[PDB]
Parts: sequence; structure tokens; C-alpha cells
Amino acid sequence: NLKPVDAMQCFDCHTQIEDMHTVGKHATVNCVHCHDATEHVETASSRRMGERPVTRMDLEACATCHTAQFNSFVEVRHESHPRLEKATPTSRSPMFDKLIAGHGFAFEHAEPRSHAFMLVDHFVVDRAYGGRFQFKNWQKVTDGMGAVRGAWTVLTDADPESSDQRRFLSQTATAANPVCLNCKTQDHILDWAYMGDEHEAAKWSRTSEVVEFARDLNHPLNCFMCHDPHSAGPRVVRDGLINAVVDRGLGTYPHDPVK
Amino acid sequence: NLKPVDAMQCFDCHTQIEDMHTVGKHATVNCVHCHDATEHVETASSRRMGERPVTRMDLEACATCHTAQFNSFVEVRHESHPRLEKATPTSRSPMFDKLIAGHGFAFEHAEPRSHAFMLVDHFVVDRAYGGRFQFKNWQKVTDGMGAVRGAWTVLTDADPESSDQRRFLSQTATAANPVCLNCKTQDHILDWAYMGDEHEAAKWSRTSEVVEFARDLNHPLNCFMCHDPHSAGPRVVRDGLINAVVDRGLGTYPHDPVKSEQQGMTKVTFQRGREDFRAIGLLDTADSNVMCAQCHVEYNCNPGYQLSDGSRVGMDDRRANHFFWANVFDYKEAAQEIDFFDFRHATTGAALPKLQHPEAETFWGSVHERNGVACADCHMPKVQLENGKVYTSHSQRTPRDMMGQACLNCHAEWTEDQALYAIDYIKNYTHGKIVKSEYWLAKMIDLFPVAKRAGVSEDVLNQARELHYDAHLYWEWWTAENSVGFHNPDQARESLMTSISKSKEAVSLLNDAIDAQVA
Amino acid sequence: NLKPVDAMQCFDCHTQIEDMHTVGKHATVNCVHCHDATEHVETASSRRMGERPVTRMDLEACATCHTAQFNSFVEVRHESHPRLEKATPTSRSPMFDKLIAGHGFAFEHAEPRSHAFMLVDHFVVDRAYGGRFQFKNWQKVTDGMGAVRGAWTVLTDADPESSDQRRFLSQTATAANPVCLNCKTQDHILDWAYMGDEHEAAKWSRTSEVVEFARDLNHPLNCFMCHDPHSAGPRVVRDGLINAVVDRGLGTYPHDPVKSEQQGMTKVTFQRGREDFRAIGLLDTADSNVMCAQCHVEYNCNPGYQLSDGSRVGMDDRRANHFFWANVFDYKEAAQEIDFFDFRHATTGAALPKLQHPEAETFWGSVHERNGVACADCHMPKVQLENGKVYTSHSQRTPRDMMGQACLNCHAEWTEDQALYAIDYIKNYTHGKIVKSEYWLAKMIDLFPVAKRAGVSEDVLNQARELHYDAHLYWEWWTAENSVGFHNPDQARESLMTSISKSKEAVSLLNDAIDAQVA
Ligand code: HEC
Ligand code: HEC
Ligand code: HEC
Ligand code: HEC
Ligand code: HEC
Ligand code: HEC
Ligand code: HEC
Ligand code: HEC
Ligand code: HEC
Ligand code: HEC
Ligand code: HEC
Ligand code: HEC
Ligand code: HEC
Ligand code: HEC
Ligand SMILES: O=N[O-]
Ligand SMILES: O=N[O-]
Ligand SMILES: [Ca+2]
Ligand SMILES: [Ca+2]
Ligand SMILES: [Ca+2]
Ligand SMILES: [Ca+2]
Ligand SMILES: [Ca+2]
Ligand code: NA
Repeated sequence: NLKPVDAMQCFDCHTQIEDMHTVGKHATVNCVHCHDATEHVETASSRRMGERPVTRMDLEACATCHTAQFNSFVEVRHESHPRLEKATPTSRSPMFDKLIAGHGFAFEHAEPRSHAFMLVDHFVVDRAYGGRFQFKNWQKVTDGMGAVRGAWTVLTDADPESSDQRRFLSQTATAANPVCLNCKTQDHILDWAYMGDEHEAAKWSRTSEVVEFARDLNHPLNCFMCHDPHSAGPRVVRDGLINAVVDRGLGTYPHDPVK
Repeated sequence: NLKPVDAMQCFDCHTQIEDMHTVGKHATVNCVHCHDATEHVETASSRRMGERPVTRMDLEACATCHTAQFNSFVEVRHESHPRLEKATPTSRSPMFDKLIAGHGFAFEHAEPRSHAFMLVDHFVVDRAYGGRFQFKNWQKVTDGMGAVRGAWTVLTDADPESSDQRRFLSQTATAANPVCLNCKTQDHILDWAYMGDEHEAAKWSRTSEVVEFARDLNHPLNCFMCHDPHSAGPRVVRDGLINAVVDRGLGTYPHDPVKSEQQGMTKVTFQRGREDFRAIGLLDTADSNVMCAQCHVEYNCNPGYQLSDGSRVGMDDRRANHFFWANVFDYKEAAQEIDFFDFRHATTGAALPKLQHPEAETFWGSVHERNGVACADCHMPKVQLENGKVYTSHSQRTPRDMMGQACLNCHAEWTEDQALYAIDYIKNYTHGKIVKSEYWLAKMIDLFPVAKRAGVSEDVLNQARELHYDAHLYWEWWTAENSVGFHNPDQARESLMTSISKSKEAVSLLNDAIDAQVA
Repeated sequence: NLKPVDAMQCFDCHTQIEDMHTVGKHATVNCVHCHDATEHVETASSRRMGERPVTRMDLEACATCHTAQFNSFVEVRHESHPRLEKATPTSRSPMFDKLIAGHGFAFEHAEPRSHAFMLVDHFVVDRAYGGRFQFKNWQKVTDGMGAVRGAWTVLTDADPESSDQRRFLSQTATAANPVCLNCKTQDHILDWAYMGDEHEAAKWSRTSEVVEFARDLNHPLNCFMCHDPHSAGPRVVRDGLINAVVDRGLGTYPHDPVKSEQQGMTKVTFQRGREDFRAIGLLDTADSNVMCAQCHVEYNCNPGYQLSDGSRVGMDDRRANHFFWANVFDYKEAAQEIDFFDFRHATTGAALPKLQHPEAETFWGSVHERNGVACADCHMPKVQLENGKVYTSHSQRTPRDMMGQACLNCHAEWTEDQALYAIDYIKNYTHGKIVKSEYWLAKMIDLFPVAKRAGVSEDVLNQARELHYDAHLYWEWWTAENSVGFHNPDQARESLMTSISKSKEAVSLLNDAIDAQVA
């Protein structure tokens, strides 16, 4: 059973968090729901992290108090046809192969399906990782809950001993790169500097070995991508969006300054 | 927005709560979710309450973090026909008026409907408060969420300026008393001493003015009736049940000492000053049989009379709040044990028991109960989801609505139609015997005036009255009990055959006696 | 093909029709659609009819230009169970035979079915014509369009050679009389003087031989019963209703003089020679409450007896065609006003009223009626079409078949299931009280033979008989009325509780009196 920690102790060093957490609708939600910080508290200073606390990125961290939202999220819409190639006469772009020739999407571009599968679909699509990653078998394609629990619970890696992008299957491509993952997961939110710029504090960046990065990532569309875990208030986390709206001053509605 | 309080400061004076809260699955749930204790904390000592802190009893206090359970609970089953009188040819007891004559249930006894409505239905039924309380208008009958938000949001009081029980409509009764409310709400959980005994710290007791008590209550079937708010662990709160199981040593399963020990109850008492005040029963396991038995039992919750001498047993008597905790074949002995009956039949003059929905005591010893099946398995099963986090449905309803989860997962050999057919075979058979039992009770009853007027002796009439007690018990158990025999078909069959046997015996006695007077 | 006639020539002698026809929405509809007047025109003067012109009464006269209304009208609702006897445990009045004993309804009283069948059902019911008229075979019962085409297309007469009312089957009665037909057809609209009084120009009257009258009638619920054929404007034609509203000054809404003035009726009389003959009631608005009240009312349409002295009141008396136009609580006074009762109970000897389907008088004062809702809003709503010309459904049936239009457009807060649930709550509750009312009436009734045979005094029996009148009225209103309380739930509840109160009073009176004689 979870045991609450003294948030005041955290707040001594985490003023930003204090300001957000104490005011919003998660003011009663103890840190222990998402962080295991005991060794961190023992070793940190005001300015140095010490041992890194564990932070839960799994969506089930939110599901214990928000089961309805979680269950609604992970539902699979079976009517949303899976792995359905767009470059066919009965889909969106009958002449796509001729028109896109020269681009990696020629190797495969399926219609989207339910959000639960976003990370696993990114990993297994033929254009992404040379066919390196596959569902463990063809039954696993149904398993939205499983994918949500973690990509690596339902996928395999053709060669755990190498980290290079290469073709394992002939008609694949290796288009995936670290930036892609920012629209599939935010498991890396504490390990990726704004925009993926090189940064001494970031394990991952735009120039990382994407196969290594992939193996560190588990969950699709984290609940906290739209909801600050501390304030519970609405937000975005995606760097590129913040860059457009704020850094470049274009606004949330570039056509409408008032809105 | 809620602001958390320093629970550790609370715990300097609340070690009992500390020991429950810090250990269970609510250790991280701050007191502010359910208590407003700011002025309390300013004024209390460890030996003096100071200002009374506010405790939330509303179900929404739990819905914030447990919406799926809340929403499943408050769902209205529209197919559970509302305000459907049982004393009609198409319901449970076609001859109920004749058989129950002299009891308040003659004024109205509807079939149960969804749990959301339990407190409002208790308030508005014609037998309870003389028609004092009514829905604000006939539209409000649909409003289960409103009822849950609070009774007084959907009801009116015909006379806010008086608090006496009286008839506002001609064909009503005023049977409600404070004990009733314990099976409708536990909003009064901090204001009611164990068993409703008089107590210095209790605002309400068995002897309170029930109309006044009613006005202070709002919510049905509080979530905390089955779940301790501090530990989150399984419990009961109903005093009568704790009294039977623990105080009287009967156990959770009177017919099975082993199961009673494995699935037991620990009585926990809370004091006011130095005196015991209230109690709960912590369960060894999340045992729905015992949770549901807080209400779905045969009970006293009313005044009555002594079998020994006919004298009145009033609400002030402990016997007015009593769980018999006895199966049908042990009930008469149980009632003799406390020297109690409910009413005298208006026609026969027999002292009779009034039975109420003895599901728990009926389920004992049944094939399902012996196989470790519990109420929740059929009536509030786990939800089955293609993709999702499992939770327990809190929509307590007939398994017909969820047969896959309620029956067919266990009965792999059956289709849904086969399972339904098996239920219907029992219910159909049981109902036939209920109807026959009523036919023979009615036949006996109708002979009483004839016998009396023919000059049949009191000795003979009393012999017949003794038969009536048994004929009644062995019948009414089954019109009271909601499964129409499904919970225990062999017991229903034996009981109903016994009723008929007793009635037949009385019919013969009376007919022979009348004929002798003629002759 | 129809050839139009010169209507202007008609109008040289028919100024009354001219003034209606030239102004309304049938100004362009030539007389030839409904009248064959060729020989009439050849032989008439303004003061002498000459040859009688033929007037079409068949509904197809209107269907030619109004097929959608016609087709909606003639639709058969198969879910409205046919020939379903009310005196059964699963219908409206489980104890009707005991309670109604002495009245002709004991021979048969079925639930209503679709309007198409009203005339044929009137003809073939066991209580009406001694079994004289029957469907040609049991297949014809389905044939609503055939019934509308004409009764005698689907029925047979057991003896075309006699015209007396007699029993052809053993367990029938001969209650039918000419007044009945006015709520089944208006084929006789030109052959029947106002109120069915004797009149030189009337072929038919209250005193006619009903079998002869029957043979001349064909069509049910003529379209012109609600719509003047000449102006197309809203009206009533039923004499009894015009008599209550206008002649007796009661108004269209007796309980609301303002609404009565806004939604009133103008009596228009038509003469034969110099004498008033027939009348219609032109409505200020297309008010379905009053249109439907042509038939869905409590009425006299039968002989009976005087309350004052017990003497016979025959069909020749004006009282044999009477709309009481009174709610349940005003009815007894209304009946005293005309010094009338229907029958003496076969067991109790009490003078009793016979009540019939008082929907109009029940709906008065109800929440819906007070909010300006009318029968048509729930029972014949406008059709909702994704693309099309709106028209009014003429299929008068339960709103359960069209809940979106009948209820949910107004009750936006409800789903269909919620709305149905609200209806069922009322009906279930009301039915329970009907059943209880019957239980207590039956209990009283059964004491009469016992009391009589015990030598209870006539004074006491008469006191009980006076109670019986009231106990009966306050019960039977609700088995007669078709909504099972929905049209006015609070009134139903008060009435039924009153019935029970009265029966209980009589039961006590009689039991005490019997016991005194013994003891
Ligand atoms: C220990 C229970 C608990 C946990 C764990 C939890 N929440 Fe909450 N959350 C709450 C409570 C309590 C509220 C306030 C409910 C209310 O008052 O409406 C809330 C409110 C919210 C709101 C509404 C905020 C607003 O301003 O309207 C959002 C969004 C939310 N939580 C998201 C999340 C996310 C995403 C997670 C996982 C990172 C999470 N919660 C985890 C308890 C919890
Ligand atoms: C008589 C048993 C049986 C039958 C019938 C059956 N399956 Fe299977 N199926 C299996 C087994 C065993 C596996 C392998 C399970 C494993 O090893 O993980 C499997 C595997 C599969 C796979 C994965 C194949 C792959 O290449 O990885 C799919 C998809 C599947 N089944 C679908 C179906 C479908 C759809 C049907 C009905 C048309 C069907 N199965 C009928 C037993 C069966
Ligand atoms: C700006 C956010 C964003 C980025 C970055 C991103 N995607 Fe996507 N991706 C989406 C969205 C939104 C969809 C669903 C809509 C669609 O497919 O049109 C999607 C769908 C997909 C799918 C499922 C449909 C398909 O095309 O087969 C795959 C696979 C995928 N992305 C792979 C990738 C790869 C590989 C990269 C990096 C080269 C990438 N994504 C980068 C937003 C993103
Ligand atoms: C200085 C000691 C003290 C402190 C600190 C304290 N309490 Fe209490 N509390 C009491 C006493 C004494 C009573 C009354 C016990 C009795 O009836 O004998 C009481 C009673 C209560 C009750 C029951 C009231 C009732 O209706 O009977 C609640 C609930 C409660 N406290 C909550 C809290 C909360 C929550 C906190 C921390 C926010 C808190 N208390 C802090 C002393 C304290
Ligand atoms: C601030 C959020 C919150 C509030 C408010 C809340 N709960 Fe909980 N509850 C939790 C959390 C967190 C858990 C543990 C979830 C887990 O880890 O499985 C829990 C667990 C439970 C359990 C499971 C306990 C067990 O031992 O299996 C029950 C039952 C429960 N809560 C009932 C309630 C009741 C009843 C209320 C209202 C009196 C309530 N909760 C209010 C957050 C809350
Ligand atoms: C031991 C718990 C318990 C007590 C005490 C209790 N009830 Fe109930 N009551 C129930 C249960 C369980 C049901 C649902 C099952 C049923 O109606 O058979 C119910 C149903 C009802 C209903 C709805 C059905 C009906 O009979 O119309 C009403 C009204 C009601 N009770 C009124 C009362 C009154 C009045 C009292 C006190 C005289 C009372 N209850 C005391 C357990 C209880
Ligand atoms: C009549 C007793 C009873 C009532 C009242 C009750 N529950 Fe439960 N609750 C149960 C049972 C039984 C379980 C399942 C226990 C098991 O099988 O482990 C349960 C389980 C739970 C759980 C654990 C997670 C799950 O779904 O299994 C939570 C949280 C919970 N209930 C919340 C609530 C809420 C919130 C309310 C008020 C809306 C409520 N309960 C009222 C009996 C009850
Ligand atoms: C093995 C499955 C099973 C168990 C366990 C079970 N019931 Fe039932 N119960 C039924 C069935 C079947 C019915 C009849 C439902 C029907 O015909 O729709 C029923 C009927 C009921 C009803 C009336 C429901 C209705 O809408 O007519 C109530 C109340 C009830 N049970 C309570 C309980 C209680 C309380 C327990 C535990 C003491 C219990 N049941 C255990 C199967 C079960
Ligand atoms: C030759 C065609 C024709 C015949 C036959 C006919 N109608 Fe009409 N009716 C009309 C026309 C045209 C209107 C006016 C349509 C409009 O302009 O709205 C009308 C309008 C009506 C209206 C609407 C009146 C109003 O004021 O709103 C009613 C009601 C009506 N007719 C009833 C009948 C009845 C009843 C019959 C049979 C006795 C009948 N009609 C026969 C053509 C006909
Ligand atoms: C094999 C041919 C056949 C079968 C099958 C059949 N019928 Fe008939 N039915 C007839 C005939 C022929 C008549 C008499 C027709 C006539 O003489 O007008 C008749 C007459 C009837 C009658 C009138 C009976 C009467 O006494 O007036 C009814 C009602 C009827 N059928 C209903 C049904 C029903 C319902 C079914 C199916 C359960 C059925 N029929 C099956 C041929 C059949
Ligand atoms: C004031 C109008 C009116 C009069 C006059 C009238 N009825 Fe009716 N009748 C109705 C209405 C309205 C219904 C449908 C509602 C109902 O049956 O409750 C009906 C229904 C019927 C039915 C079908 C249901 C049943 O009772 O079997 C028959 C048959 C019937 N009447 C026969 C008669 C007889 C015979 C007479 C004369 C003794 C008569 N009616 C006089 C209005 C009338
Ligand atoms: C019991 C009274 C009644 C009867 C009989 C009747 N109607 Fe109507 N009729 C109505 C009502 C009510 C309306 C709608 C009036 C309103 O709301 O404006 C109506 C409307 C109409 C209209 C106007 C257009 C429309 O649909 O709104 C026509 C045309 C019409 N009826 C034709 C007929 C026909 C043809 C018949 C015979 C099949 C018939 N009516 C019988 C009551 C009646
Ligand atoms: C506010 C809507 C409403 C109004 C207005 C209304 N009724 Fe009803 N009526 C109902 C409902 C609901 C029933 C019950 C139908 C059911 O349970 O299927 C009913 C039942 C009936 C029935 C029996 C129908 C059946 O098939 O059982 C008749 C006849 C009837 N009403 C006539 C009328 C008359 C005549 C008027 C105007 C004086 C009227 N109603 C006004 C709602 C209405
Ligand atoms: C034309 C609008 C309209 C129609 C159609 C309508 N209602 Fe109503 N209904 C009302 C209004 C207005 C009220 C009173 C609302 C208030 O004052 O709170 C009401 C009240 C009620 C009530 C409460 C009655 C009481 O006595 O307290 C019920 C039940 C009801 N409606 C059900 C229905 C049903 C079921 C239908 C369809 C058969 C129906 N209504 C159709 C407008 C309508
Ligand atoms: O009346 N509830 O047992
Ligand atoms: O029998 N029709 O009132
Ligand atoms: Ca899709
Ligand atoms: Ca029910
Ligand atoms: Ca009892
Ligand atoms: Ca009907
Ligand atoms: Ca009458
Ligand atoms: Na009898």
C-alpha cells in the first residue's frame, strides 16, 4: 500500500511545483502516486539532483482515481480498420505510390487506428525501423490494453544485440528518428531537452540512436500530455507546438489575435 | 479547490483512526475529502471535542476518485417496475390483503426498485409517514441521481410546522420509526448510538420523533456502509447485524463454524468521552454475503407484542431493533427466544410474525452458498472489458441483465436461454406453491368468522390460531423473500408445503368444529 | 367521374350552408363530393324538400382529398389486444363480476381497441344485442378497413326476419339502445333529432327499435364528427355534449370560465320546416379536448331508475341521453340533480351508478390540462418528417407508439425509457389502489348475505347500501377510465382512498351488526 510522503519537504526545493500543486485540483494528491523520491531526498541539494527519483509515466498512475477516463481512453474501436494501407484503390490515395515515389511513405502508410496503439504502430510500421520491431505474434494486434501497459509487453526486437537502424525485411525503410516519438509518447519528458537540442541533462536528443531511444519507451499518449500532473490544469507538453505558439509568437490561433 | 490538512496533527488525538488510515489503501487520501475540521482543530483538546467537525456523508465524496463505482451504483434500472403493489393478481402476493390484514403493509407494499431510490421510497410509501412526504411532482420519480444528491431535493413535506406522525391522506399508516432508517441511509452514523439505545452523545435513537429524524437524512446506501472510509477495507456498519454476528455469538455463517471463522467480523467500537457509542464490523474478506445482509434480512424494526402475555413491546425496547439471523425453520424458535410477535390478524385474532426480505438467511445452505458463491457474484459482478481496467459493477440488480458475467462464466455448459430457463423453472414452481399456500391460508381465514359466529369454542379457535402462526410463517417467508425460491429452491418447497399442511390442518379443525355446532 | 353541380343554385335555398361553405377552406369543394341532389333540385322549392337528396356519410368521401388522415385513422394497432375481457385477473378489474353484479356489463366488457372497429364491436359484444350480430367468421376480426367500409360488410344478423331485441346465445344481454350509436357513428346525423327526442322529421329516436336502427348504420367515427363538412372548421356533433356545454351553460371547461370563453362552442341549429331539428357545436379553436369528449365521457345512454322513489326511467325520458359533464367528486351531486341511478346491485341491493370512460372529466384540472395540453398532443400528434408536408396523425392510440412526438418534444429532460417509467409509476400505483378498492368492496359485498341472513335490520342494510353507492363510484370511475390514473394521478389517488374508506366503514358497520345478532 502507498504511504504518503511529506510534500513540504519536496516544496523546500521545488518552488515551481509548490506553486502549481498547492493551488490546483491535485493539492490533495500526494507525490507518492507518481514519484518514488526517498533516495533523491537523501542526496539532493537545492541545485543538484542527487539520485534521480523514479517518476511513473504509465497511464495507470492516473487510472486509480480516474478509471472512467482511463477506460474510455484505452477502448479499441474495432470498426477503425487496422493496418489498412492508404495506397490502395479502396482507401484514401489510390495513386499514392506513383505520387510519393522517392519518399519513405511508399513503404507503408496505413490509416490511423485507436490511440492505444500509437507507439506500437509507430514501432512496427514498415517504413520506420526496417522491420526490426514486430508484434510478438499476430494475435497481439488486438491488445490495446496491452499496448497501453507497455509496447515491449507486446512487441519483439529482431536483434537486441545491435542498435543501428537497418533493414531486417527487404521492403522496409528506416525513417524513424527521435523526433517522431514526441507524438507517440512522452515517457521521455524528463530525458529530452526542449526541441531535442543537445543538452548535458538529456539522455536523448534529435541526434540519438533511435533504436536505443525506442527501447526506453513504453506508453502511448500519456494522460499528462494534456493535463499538468501537479495542478491538474490544461496544458500541452509538445516542444514544437510551444515553439510555434510562444517562441515564434504566432499564437494559439494565428488567424485570430483576439481568440 | 480542496486544501489538504495536516493529518499528523489529527493523529495526535485520533490514534484509532491513525491505525486504520496509515495502513490501508486510503493512506494517501487526505481528511479534507470528507471532513471540515478547521474550527475543531482550533478548539479541541485530546479530551474535549471543541467545535464539532463536519463529516461528509454524501456519495459524491467518494465519486471524485471512484466515478465508475458511483456511476454504476446510481444507474436506474427502468425495467424494475416502480411503485408496483405486491397485493395484486399479477405480482408476488395475490391474496396479501386477506392474509396480512391487521398489519401496516396492507396500506402499501411495492416491489423493490433500484437502490438509488431507497430513502425516498421509504419516505413516500403509503404505510410509512401518513402521506406526509411526497415527490415534489410525479416527474421526480425517475430521478435516481437527484435522490442520491438528497431526498429533500426531490420530496416535499406536507407540514413543515409539525413533527408528529399523522395521516395526511386517508388510506395511509404511520409505521415508520427511526430503526427503519438504518437500512435506508447511514447519514446518521455519528448521531446514533449502537442499536439506537439512549445515549448522551446520540442526537437520534429508537425513541426519537421519526419525522424530525427524517428531515436530517438525505442520502441512500452510503458508500461507506460496506467500505471503511479510513482503511478502505471491507466492513459492515449496521448495528443489528453486528449484534447478531458478534454480540450474540452467532457468527457470519451460523450453519458453518468453519466459514464463520474464515470469513468473520471484528467489532470495533468508538467512544464518546469514556463511553462506548457506536460500532462497526470489519470483515476478514470482502464478503458480499455479509455486506448485503446489513439490509436484506428478516428483522424487527418496529414495536410489537409478547407471545407470552400479549403486552406491548415498544420502540424503547431493544427488541424493536433486532436481526433474527435465523433461517425459516429456526425463525419461530428465534422469535420465542425474544418473546415477540408483530401483529394480531384482523380476522383470525392469531398472533403472527411479519417477515421481511430474508435473502441472507435463505441463501444459507443453498447449493451456491455451499460452493462459496456470494450475492455480488450474481448481482454486482466484475465488469468484463475487451480493453480496460477491471472494476466491480455497483449496479445491484437481477443477473438477467448481465448473464455472461453473473452466470455463464461459471455455467459454461449453458446458453443464456438455458440459464434463464433454469431460473424460471424454480420461480414458476415456487410461485405456484406460494399461490397454493395463499389459497389454503385464505380458506382457513374465511372459516374464522363462520366458526366464531357458530359458537365454536375459544379452545378450538386458539388451536387454529396456533396453526395460523406456522401456516403464515412458512408462506410469508417466500413472498417477503425476493428470489421467488431461486436462492434456495429446496427450502422454499419444504416451507411452502409445510404452510399448506398447516392451513389444511386448521381448515379441517374449523370445518369439523363448525359442523359439530350445527350438529 | 364526378361532375360538379351549380352550388350557387343550391345556395338560393341554402343560405345557412352558403354562409359556412363560401367562407371556410372547403369553398372550392363542390357539393357533388358528398351529395347527390339531382332529383332534389328538380323537385324542391325553398319551402318544400321534394325528393330527398342523398348525403354520403362514408369516410372515403373525405379520403379522396385527405388520404393521409384517412389512412392514419384506419390503421389497426395490433398491439391493442382485442376482445380482452376486463373482468379477469390480468386485466383492469379482477373482481368486476362481483362488484358489477346486476348490471349488463357482467355479460362482457372488453378493453377498447382501435377506432376502426367501434361500430362493429358495439354490434357484436355479448352485452348489446343478445348475440344477434356476429362477425361473418373469425377472420373478419382483423379487418379494420372493411369495418370502415361498412359494418354489414363484415357482420351477419342471426335473424334478418325479426327486429326485436332478444337472446340468441344464452349468456348475452340486450343492453343496446339507439343512444349508444351516437358514440359509434353519425351516419344517422340527418335522421335523428337533437337528443333523440321524438320529432316528425326524425326516422330514429331514443325509442326506436335498436335492431332496425342498427341495420341502417355502417361507418365508424365519421370524419365529420370533428370537422364541419361545409366550412372544414372544428366542431362537435354529439347532442349530449352540446347539451351539457351550451344548453345547461356548463361551458367547455366547467372548472375554468376563462378557458371556457377562449375555447368555447357555438350551437348551430338546423330546421326541418319551421321546427328546430338537429344541432352542431362550432368550436372557437381546434380543441381536441372537446372533440374527444363527444365520446370519452361518463354518460347516460340507457334506462335506469330514480334515486328518489326507485321508479323506472325509460329511453323515452331525456335522462336516457345525458352527459353528466362532472368530475368524480361532483358526479354524485350531478346524478342527484337528475334523480337517477343505473342499477341495483344483485347482492347488496344498493342503488348504484354505472360509470363509463370518463377521460374528459378526469383530465380536467390535471397538470397537463392546466398547462394547455390536449388529448391530441399525446394521442394524435403532428407527424415529424425529415422532408415533407406536415399533417396530423389520426391514429388515436397510446403515446407509447410515438413517444418522441407525444412526450419527448415537450419533456426534453427525459429519455423515452424515463418517460415510460414515469407513466408506469402512476399506472402501477393507481392499479394497486384499484385492486385494494375492489378487495374492500368485495369484502363488504360478501357481508350482505351474511348480515341479511343473520337478521340485521333494514335500517343498517340501508346505511351500508348508502356507503356502497360511494364506495362504488370512487372505485369504478377508475376501472372505467382508460389511463389507469395517468390523466389525473392525484385525483385517482384521492378517489380510490375514498372508496376504500367507504368500504371499510361499511365492513365495520355490517360485521358489528352481524356480531350483535349472534350476541
Ligand atoms: C489519488 C487520486 C488521484 C490521482 C492519482 C490523480 N488524480 Fe486527478 N484528480 C483527483 C481529484 C480528487 C481531483 C479533483 C476532482 C474534482 O474536484 O472535480 C482531480 C482532478 C483532475 C482533473 C480535473 C482538473 C480541473 O481543473 O478541472 C484532471 C484533468 C485530472 N485530475 C487528471 C489527472 C491525471 C492526468 C492524473 C495522472 C497523471 C491524475 N489526475 C491522477 C485525484 C487524483
Ligand atoms: C482449434 C484451436 C484454434 C482454432 C479453431 C483457431 N485458432 Fe487461432 N490459434 C490457435 C493457436 C494454438 C494459436 C497459437 C497460439 C500461440 O502459440 O500463441 C493461434 C494463433 C492465431 C493467430 C496468430 C497467428 C500468427 O501467425 O501469429 C491468429 C490471428 C488467430 N489464431 C486467429 C484465429 C481465427 C481468426 C480463428 C477463427 C477463423 C482461429 N484463430 C481459430 C488455435 C486456434
Ligand atoms: C507532430 C506529431 C507527429 C510526428 C512528429 C509523428 N507523427 Fe506519426 N502520427 C501522428 C498523428 C496525428 C497520426 C494519426 C493521423 C494519421 O495517421 O494521419 C500518426 C500516425 C502514425 C502512424 C499510423 C498510420 C500510418 O502512417 O501507418 C505511424 C506508423 C506513424 N505515425 C509513424 C511515424 C513516424 C515513423 C514518425 C517519424 C518519422 C512519426 N510518425 C512522427 C503524429 C505524428
Ligand atoms: C487536540 C486533539 C484533537 C485534534 C488535533 C483533532 N481532534 Fe478530532 N476530535 C477530538 C476529540 C476529543 C473528539 C471527540 C471525541 C469524543 O467524542 O469523545 C474529536 C472528534 C472528531 C470527529 C468526530 C466528530 C463527531 O461527529 O462525533 C471527527 C470526524 C474528527 N475529530 C476529525 C478530526 C480531524 C480530521 C482532525 C485533523 C484535521 C482532528 N479531528 C484533530 C480531538 C482532536
Ligand atoms: C482522493 C481520492 C479518493 C477518495 C476521495 C476516495 N478514495 Fe477510495 N481509494 C483511493 C485510492 C488511491 C485507492 C487505492 C487504489 C489502488 O491502489 O488500488 C482507493 C481504494 C479504495 C477501495 C479499495 C480498497 C481495498 O482494500 O481494496 C475502496 C473500497 C475505496 N477506495 C472506497 C472509497 C470510498 C467508499 C470512498 C468515499 C468514502 C473513497 N474511496 C474515497 C482514492 C480515493
Ligand atoms: C434490516 C433492513 C431494513 C429495515 C430495518 C427496513 N427496511 Fe425497508 N427495505 C429493506 C430491503 C432490503 C428492501 C428491498 C427488498 C424488498 O422490498 O423486499 C426494503 C424495501 C422497502 C421499501 C420499498 C418496497 C415497499 O415495501 O414498498 C419501502 C417503502 C420500505 N422498505 C420501507 C420501510 C419501512 C417503513 C421501514 C421501518 C418500518 C423499513 N423499510 C425498514 C430493508 C429494510
Ligand atoms: C452493499 C456493499 C457496498 C456498497 C454500499 C458499496 N460497495 Fe464498493 N464494493 C463492494 C463490493 C462487494 C466490492 C468488490 C469486493 C471484491 O470482490 O473484492 C466493492 C469494490 C469497490 C471498490 C474497489 C474496486 C472495484 O471496483 O473492485 C471501490 C473503489 C468501491 N467499491 C467503491 C464504492 C463506492 C464509490 C461506493 C458508493 C457509490 C461503493 N463502493 C459502495 C460493495 C459495496
Ligand atoms: C447464484 C446467483 C445468486 C446469488 C449468489 C444471489 N442471488 Fe439474488 N437472485 C438470483 C436470481 C437468479 C434472482 C431472480 C432474478 C430474476 O428472476 O430476474 C435473484 C433475485 C434477487 C433479488 C430480486 C431481484 C429482482 O429484480 O427481482 C434480490 C433483492 C436478491 N436476489 C438479493 C440477493 C442477496 C442479498 C444475495 C446474497 C445474500 C443474493 N441475492 C445472492 C441469483 C442470485
Ligand atoms: C375535393 C377535395 C376535398 C374533399 C372531398 C374534402 N376536402 Fe377537406 N380540404 C380540401 C382542401 C383543398 C382544403 C384546404 C387545404 C388548405 O388550403 O390548407 C381542405 C381542408 C380541410 C381541413 C382543414 C380545415 C382548416 O380550417 O384548417 C379539414 C379538417 C378538412 N378539409 C376535412 C375534410 C373532411 C372531414 C372531408 C370529408 C367530409 C373533406 N375534408 C373532404 C379538400 C377536400
Ligand atoms: C392449410 C391451410 C390453412 C392453414 C395452414 C391455416 N388456415 Fe386458417 N383457415 C383456412 C381455411 C380454408 C379457413 C376457412 C376459410 C373460409 O371458409 O372462409 C380458415 C379459417 C381460419 C379462421 C376463421 C375460423 C372461424 O372459425 O371462422 C381463422 C381465425 C384462421 N383460419 C386462422 C388461422 C391461423 C392463425 C393459422 C395458423 C395457426 C391458420 N389459420 C392456418 C386455411 C388454413
Ligand atoms: C358517450 C359516448 C358513448 C356511448 C353513448 C356509448 N359508448 Fe361504448 N364506448 C365509448 C368509448 C369512448 C369507448 C372506448 C373506451 C372504453 O371502452 O373504455 C366505448 C367502447 C365500447 C365497446 C368496446 C369495449 C367493451 O366495453 O367491450 C363496446 C362493445 C361498447 N362501447 C358498447 C356500447 C353500448 C352497448 C352502448 C349503449 C349501451 C354504448 N357503447 C354507448 C363511448 C360510448
Ligand atoms: C375525433 C375528432 C377528429 C376526427 C373524427 C377526425 N379528425 Fe381530422 N383532425 C382532428 C384534429 C384534432 C386535427 C388537428 C387540428 C389542429 O391541431 O389544428 C385534425 C386535422 C385534420 C386536417 C387538417 C390537416 C392536418 O392533418 O392537420 C384534415 C384534412 C383532417 N383532420 C381530416 C380528417 C379526416 C379525412 C377524417 C376522417 C378519416 C378526420 N379528419 C377525422 C380531429 C379529428
Ligand atoms: C399529457 C399526455 C396525455 C393527454 C393530454 C391525454 N392522454 Fe390519454 N393517455 C396518456 C397516457 C400516458 C396513457 C396511458 C397509455 C399507456 O400506458 O400505453 C393514456 C391512455 C389513454 C387511453 C387508453 C389508451 C390505451 O391504449 O391504453 C385513452 C382512451 C385515452 N388516454 C384518452 C384520452 C383523452 C380522451 C384525452 C383528452 C380528454 C387524453 N387521453 C389526454 C396520455 C395522455
Ligand atoms: C405539450 C407539452 C407536454 C406534453 C406533450 C407532455 N408533457 Fe408532461 N408535462 C408538461 C408540463 C408543462 C408539466 C408540468 C411541468 C411543471 O410544472 O413542473 C408536465 C408534467 C408531467 C408529469 C408530472 C405530472 C404531475 O401530476 O406531477 C408527468 C408524469 C408527465 N408530464 C409525463 C408526460 C408524459 C409521459 C408525456 C407523453 C405521454 C407528457 N408528459 C407529455 C408538458 C408536456
Ligand atoms: O420494509 N422494508 O423491510
Ligand atoms: O360502452 N361504451 O361506453
Ligand atoms: Ca481510422
Ligand atoms: Ca424490483
Ligand atoms: Ca420481521
Ligand atoms: Ca386498448
Ligand atoms: Ca354512466
Ligand atoms: Na369468499
